[PDB]
Parts: sequence; C-alpha cells; structure tokens
Amino acid sequence: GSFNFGIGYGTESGVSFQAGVQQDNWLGTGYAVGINGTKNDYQTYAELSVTNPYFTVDGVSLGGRLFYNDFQADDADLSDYTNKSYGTDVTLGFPINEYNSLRAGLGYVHNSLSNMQPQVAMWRYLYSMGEHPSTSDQDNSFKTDDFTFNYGWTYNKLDRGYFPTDGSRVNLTGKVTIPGSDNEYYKVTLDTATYVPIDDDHKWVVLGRTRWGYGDGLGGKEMPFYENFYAGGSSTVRGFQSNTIGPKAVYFPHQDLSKSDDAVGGNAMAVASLEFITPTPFISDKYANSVRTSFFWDMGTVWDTNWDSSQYSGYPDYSDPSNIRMSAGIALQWMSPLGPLVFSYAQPFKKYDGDKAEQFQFNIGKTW
Amino acid sequence: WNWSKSF
Ligand SMILES: CCCCCCCCOCCOCCOCCOCCO
Ligand SMILES: [Mg+2]
Repeated sequence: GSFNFGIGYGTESGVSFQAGVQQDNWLGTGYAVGINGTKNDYQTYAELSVTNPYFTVDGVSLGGRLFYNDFQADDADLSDYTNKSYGTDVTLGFPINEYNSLRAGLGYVHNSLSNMQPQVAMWRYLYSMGEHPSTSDQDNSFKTDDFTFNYGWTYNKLDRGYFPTDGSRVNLTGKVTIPGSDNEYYKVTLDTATYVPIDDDHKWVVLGRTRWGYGDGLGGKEMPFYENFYAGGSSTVRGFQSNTIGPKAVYFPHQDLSKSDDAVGGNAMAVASLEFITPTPFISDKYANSVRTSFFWDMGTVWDTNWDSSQYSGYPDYSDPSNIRMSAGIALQWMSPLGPLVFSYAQPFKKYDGDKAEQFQFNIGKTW
Repeated sequence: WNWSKSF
C-alpha cells in the first residue's frame, strides 16, 4: 500500500490540495481499497475506491466507487449555484488489445441543488422537470436521484506519458439515464491528442488537440445544467478566463431581464487546438528532457441547443454554435522540483460579448 | 508537488 499528499496551484483553481491512501490488497480479497480527496477554490471531492484488476482470469477488471462532491459554481466563474452530490459507480474494464480499452458501468447519483441565482437557461431546465421556484429569490432547493449506464473507450498509442512526441490518445465517455431516474438524458464527451514528430530527434513536434461535448434531454426534459460543458482556461482555450466561452446568464429581476457576463456553460461544446512544440530558447541542453516550449492556436465554442431566441430576441442567440473564439500564444512546461509546472501567455484575438480574458495562466500540478 | 510514502 501507499499514501500521498499533494499541493498545487492554478489560475482557475487556486491553491489546491490532495491526499489519498491505498491498501494494495484488502485482507486477501484481491480488491485494492483506496481513499482519495482533493479540494480547490470551487470543488471538494472525496471517494472510496474498491477495485480488482483480474475479476476474470483474462484481464477484465471490476471497479467500485463511492463518492461525495461539493461544487461552488460562483468560484468556477459561472452564474451562482451550489451542487452537493454523492453516489456510487460499478465499472467493468475490458482491455481490447494493447492500445484500446473499453469500460461499461452502472451508476447512482444524488444531486442536491441550492443557492441558484435565477436566470433564464437554468430556470428553463427547472421548468422542464416540473420545478417552478421563485424568480426573485436565491433561497431555493432542487433534489434528484439518477441511475445511469456509463460506457467508455480509451485509445492510447502515446510513445511516452510525460512529454509525448508521437502517437495519439482518444477518450470517449458517455452516459444515459436508466428509466426510473428523476433526470432523463444522455451525455457524450470526446477528447483527442495527436503528436506528429517532424524531425528525427523528436524535438520538433506538431500537436493537434480536439475536445467535443454533446448532450440533450429525453422525454421532454433537458440535460441538468450542472452537467453542462464549458470552454476557456488553461486546458481548453488559453488566454480566456476559465469557463467564460459560450452563453451568459440572462438574469431574472430580484425583489425586466438583465444581460450579464456570467457564463453558464452549455449542452454542446467544441474545442480544437494546433500547437507547435519546439526546443526551448535560453535553456541549456542539460535541462532539455525536463522542459517543453510550444506555440499554439486555440479555438472553441459552447452553445445552448434549447435556447429560445424567439422568446428572447433582444439577447444574443445562445443556441448559435458559430461564435468561435480564438487565441494564440506560447506555453512553457517544466518538471520542476515543486512538480509539473505550466506557464502560458495568450492573446484572445477573437472574442465575443461578455467573454473575459485571462492572458497569463499558470498551473503547478499535485498528482505526479 | 506530490509526496508518496510506501508503508
Ligand atoms: C416504464 C418504462 C420501463 C422501461 C424500461 C426499459 C429499460 C431498458 O430500456 C431499453 C431501451 O433500449 C434502448 C434501445 O435504443 C433505441 C432508442 O430508441 C429511440 C428512438 O428514437
Ligand atoms: Mg461567491
């Protein structure tokens, strides 16, 4: 077994902490047991892990999870709400070959929403569920119990985990609600990274990233807004404040409407990045294996497919997917004594109404 | 930073 403690920092996350403990073999059962928790400016998460890598003789794994999660949306630069949740996951893992693995699982989650600041898109989802709270009060509550079928696919042919120079990584994760759940929806996420070395020593690499998200309701319901996709920040569209890209809250009057610059995410998302990895100027060859310079072009959009631009014609059409943000800049990664580090400086050359800018972004990791 | 201590 082992335990660990992490400390880190990010521009969007603030000072972050992590700790965990794992019993390598829980009293002869062969199921590894673990307890992990992490915390940053807007999220507190904890779990109990219970996994066995050889549930069957030929590799199939059996995984259990029991989790608690506290999410402060205002501190993740969204319109304000509080989501406290807990649940369990049972996941089977099937390695198809050397570069592919599949996973299927059944999950239960309880979400307890509170402290929701009235806005059109959020309330629209509440209306689809049959919930009609006051539009002038921030002292509300919404609770749901959901059962989900979760599938996943990971392709990994990366030459190296730290600082890849060749190969691709693809991760597709989906879920759908099982009838009987309070929510009725599906949700799909696709992430890709492709490294192409353009020189023999693999110091000059071209990197293409894509990230896609789509989900909608079933049966006249919508997707819960706390399941929304976002874009902007250090890992999606650099130079943009975290989560700023996409629809903005259209606030209900307190006790007619008000446009805002508070992003609310959305149920469709698309991000793409083109990055040129180079050797690092002004650093010795002794410290090459531990640093990575790159120059990038980032873009992304987020939209709300159920935005009703008829009822709200005086506002921007938030269902519009074509308002594509763009940025360009230089990044620096360093495997520092304080852990994996990442500087980035980016100029958002293409931005839209209410998009907030974060030119300098900085991250020290706490997991590696 | 991450510190890992096998017991
Ligand atoms: C009271 C309703 C109980 C129904 C329980 C069904 C549980 C498992 O459902 C299987 C659904 O099958 C999914 C097949 O996918 C086809 C989707 O069809 C939608 C066409 O638009
Ligand atoms: Mg606050």
